[PDB]
Amino acid sequence: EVKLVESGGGLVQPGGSLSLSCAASGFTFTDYYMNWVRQPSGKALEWLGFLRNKANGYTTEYSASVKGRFTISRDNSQSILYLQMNALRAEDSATYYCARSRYYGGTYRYALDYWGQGTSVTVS
Amino acid sequence: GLPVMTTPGSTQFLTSDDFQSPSAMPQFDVTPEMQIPGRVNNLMEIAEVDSVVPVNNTEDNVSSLKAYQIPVQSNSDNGKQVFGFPLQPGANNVLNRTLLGEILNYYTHWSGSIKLTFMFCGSAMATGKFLLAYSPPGAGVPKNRKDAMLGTHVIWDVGLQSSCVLCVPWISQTHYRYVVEDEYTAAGYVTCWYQTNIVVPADVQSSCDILCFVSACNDFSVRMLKDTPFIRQDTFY
Amino acid sequence: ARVADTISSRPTNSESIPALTAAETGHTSQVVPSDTMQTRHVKNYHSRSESSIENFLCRSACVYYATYTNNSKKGFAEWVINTRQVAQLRRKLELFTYLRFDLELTFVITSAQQPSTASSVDAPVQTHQIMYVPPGGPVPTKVKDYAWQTSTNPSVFWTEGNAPPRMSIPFISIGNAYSCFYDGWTQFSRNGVYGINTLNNMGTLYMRHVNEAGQGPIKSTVRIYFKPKHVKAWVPRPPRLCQYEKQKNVNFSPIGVTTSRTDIITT
Amino acid sequence: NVLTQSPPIMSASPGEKVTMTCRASSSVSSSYLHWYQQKSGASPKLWIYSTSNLASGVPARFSGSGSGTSYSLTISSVEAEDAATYYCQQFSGYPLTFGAGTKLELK
Amino acid sequence: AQVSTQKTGIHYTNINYYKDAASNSANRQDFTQDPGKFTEPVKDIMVKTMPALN
Amino acid sequence: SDRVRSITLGNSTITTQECANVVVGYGVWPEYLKDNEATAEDQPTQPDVATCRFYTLESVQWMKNSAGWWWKLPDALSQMGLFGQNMQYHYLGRTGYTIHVQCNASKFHQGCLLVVCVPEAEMGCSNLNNTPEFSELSGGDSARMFTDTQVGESNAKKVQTAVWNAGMGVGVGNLTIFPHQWINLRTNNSATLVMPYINSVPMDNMFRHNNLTLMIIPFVPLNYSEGSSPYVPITVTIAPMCAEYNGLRLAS
Repeated sequence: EVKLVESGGGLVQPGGSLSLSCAASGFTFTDYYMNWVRQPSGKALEWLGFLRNKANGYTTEYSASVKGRFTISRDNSQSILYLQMNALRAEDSATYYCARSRYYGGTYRYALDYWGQGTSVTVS
Repeated sequence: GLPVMTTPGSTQFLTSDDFQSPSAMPQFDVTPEMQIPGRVNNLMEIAEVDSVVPVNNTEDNVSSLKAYQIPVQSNSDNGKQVFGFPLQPGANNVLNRTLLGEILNYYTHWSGSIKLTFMFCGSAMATGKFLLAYSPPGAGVPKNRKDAMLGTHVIWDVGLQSSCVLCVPWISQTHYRYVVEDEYTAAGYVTCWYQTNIVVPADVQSSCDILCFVSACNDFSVRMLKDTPFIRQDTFY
Repeated sequence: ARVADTISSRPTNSESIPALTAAETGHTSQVVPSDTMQTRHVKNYHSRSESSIENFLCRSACVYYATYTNNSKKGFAEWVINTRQVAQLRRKLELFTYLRFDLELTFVITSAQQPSTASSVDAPVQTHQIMYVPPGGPVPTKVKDYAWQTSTNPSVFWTEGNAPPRMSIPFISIGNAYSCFYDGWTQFSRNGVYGINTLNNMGTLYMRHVNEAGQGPIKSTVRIYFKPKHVKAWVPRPPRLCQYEKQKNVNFSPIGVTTSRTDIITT
Repeated sequence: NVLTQSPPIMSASPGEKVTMTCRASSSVSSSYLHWYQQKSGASPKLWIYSTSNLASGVPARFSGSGSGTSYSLTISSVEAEDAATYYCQQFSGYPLTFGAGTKLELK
Repeated sequence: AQVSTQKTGIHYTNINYYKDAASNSANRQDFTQDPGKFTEPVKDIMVKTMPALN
Repeated sequence: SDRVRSITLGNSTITTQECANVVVGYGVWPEYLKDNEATAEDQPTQPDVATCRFYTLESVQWMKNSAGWWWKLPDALSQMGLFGQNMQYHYLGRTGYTIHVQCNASKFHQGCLLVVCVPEAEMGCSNLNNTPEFSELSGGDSARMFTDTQVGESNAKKVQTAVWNAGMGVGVGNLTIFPHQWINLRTNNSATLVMPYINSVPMDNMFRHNNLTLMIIPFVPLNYSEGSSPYVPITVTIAPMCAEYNGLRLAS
């Protein structure tokens, strides 16, 4: 079974830094694409970026608005995912999810099947 | 003072002529030639090599490497169909973008026979037999093994020799056929059926895959060069 | 150059297998249809004349067209010579890696009257000048300056109403072949420029009016046509699938292999 | 690229035939369209992937279709458990975008 | 003044006038075929009626 | 039998018990430079035993859903023995290669590779206006990997590595026109190619120009039942043939 929990959220001043962590359990961590999707208060979803598996070389693919300020990485030892936040603004206050993805045919469709419980990050 | 008379056709610019013309650089000394390997003397040296055919489009595999693999499982009944596509090597979307079809889309007529090479890229212990039919038109597409065995076929067994060559002969009323789509000069259908099943030992993955190549035989010829429809342009670069 | 005729066959039952081969060796089979079935002895009279190289490439095609205005400042056109600004000639030349050909350059010059304001506008016949500058020489920068005196540069003059002008240019290159692709940089430190544009230096092409500013502006337009002769080709290449995007390189956006059908069995 | 969902707020009595649309600006492929479901104050969930395939755990009443730039999701009968918000996702180029959202109201 | 064969299903005459070789017309009559350097690029020659992997 | 070869070169020897035939170039064996095509004004240096031997590159792991690899040949050997020392001290140089890709598995695995050797492979950048840098095109004796998803346009200087377009814009199925062999794990275990010198200039620099590119693309992906050994590697072994250099200068 698939289980993703996350922690690290809280109130952080504008201009500051923050580190979120998404923990994975119940599946092999080196074979699945891992996404980062945020959502503001009662608004539409927004995708931030993902990180490929070991078969493609662990490269990252950010969005257009978050490149240069955010950074996705994973640890080599155990199943744990990171998200490094830098230079926060006022509109970065949202709810942050951590989704998984998989191959459906032999190909890779771009859906996100298993989702995290949702951690909250607010600024002031 | 020789009397001449200019015929019609004077002072026109035909884009496919052959005339002499005065040189702009008199007594130029060109760079001497060198034996670079792999000289193409004719465009029909290109269309006799193999090219993997994307037989497995299905709208989800076209943006992947999944389009070239034909899936083969171990069934529970017999006589199932593996694939099937009509044989129009300039208009059908299966043979449209291979190296054979990308030369036929520069020409207009074609004539000759077409080989079809298959390769069982499965396990080392899996065994089975396949039927590779070909039905000339006039009827529909064959629906069963009993209807497809009537045409031109070849029964292929997998062993040490992995590959097999079905050679589609040239059966037509005209000396040529159109590259573009036409009801009047249709060429037929190519199908493939399970002869027996695919048996495997224990601890072997069941689903094996099959590649499929295409080429032309040594009596292929084209005619009436035209422009290609696979390119598009709106402004300069 | 005829093609091979099909010999007759008979029913066989023997140990010789022409169909069963191995295509792992990178060797396509030479199987003739008189080996897997019963055929009749037919004579082929077809020919491969139109599928030769010289009958495939020696056809005229436009590469560029520029406009220039008579009664104006900066009215004169220019063009660096390269075959990568169209989409139907560039795709044909990228079937081979190395080429070697002559040319027959042909210009088609039109004209169109601009909205003048004076009355009783009567113009005489116009005269055009196409100047070719080899790579390195001095370039003119104004319509009237004295660099247009073509002391050594070959240039043709043409009045309207006659046959279109035409000149022929031999194989002007340093190496032994026009390299259509160049995988490598231009400097030994491997910085900056990457790709084909380090070999492209074939000269420019300047166009201008000859007449003065009489009574009404005229905006002309010249189209240029290539025609390769005596062509040789080496190292064939798969044809381009995705659309072109730039002139100086091969940048592209990823697209599917073919268009799609609905299932694997639907004809 | 941007998706437009319409109408945003929809009411539904039990037993009626209900459909919602998801219109794209530019043409997308049929294999890269998905449909999500998010209830009140919980994490989202995959419902339809590649515009016609039912996911795991979804009942057989849901059925989506469409091609090109117009797509639709049709439920046969409305129940009390499927009153939530539905988003559609596309991908033609980066980034992946989501729709505005269609809120389904029980009646 | 060369005399050639004029491709058909009879002769003609072609004379060069200019002093270069890049002023001649297109050749269009060189028919040479050698597909063996693309179809059979192997070292050990394999006969058609034999098995390939002996 | 037609299943055993034994290639000897210099002081190294490659033997195989289960292999296909040997595909030799465009029908021509690599030879030295004649005096009809020579353009240099001075004597060339032919070491001919210290360079013509089998160098072995770095192994790569064939995972269950891999994409492909490429090597950018003539500077993969830039740090390899005495071939990498004559490349620095000389200005010109011509070679011909002998590529030998080997990969073995049991009789219960399945899969199929395609081993081509393309000349003059221009790659396309991720951003449209830019061009890829040196570090992303070729690694020092290490493979650069393809990707089954496409690379975003937001990256500045990165190689577009979607597999179904092979990085060059062409269809990936049409790559068989170049000299190539298939490593089918049912019947084969290795693939051999002998490539002559393909260039428009009779001698070229070795550090600015990579005139060859060896691509390995898995068509039918590696699949096995549970229980078998999951770690299958791929090793490449290159050997230059008939190498000569020219134009001695300082080290760089």
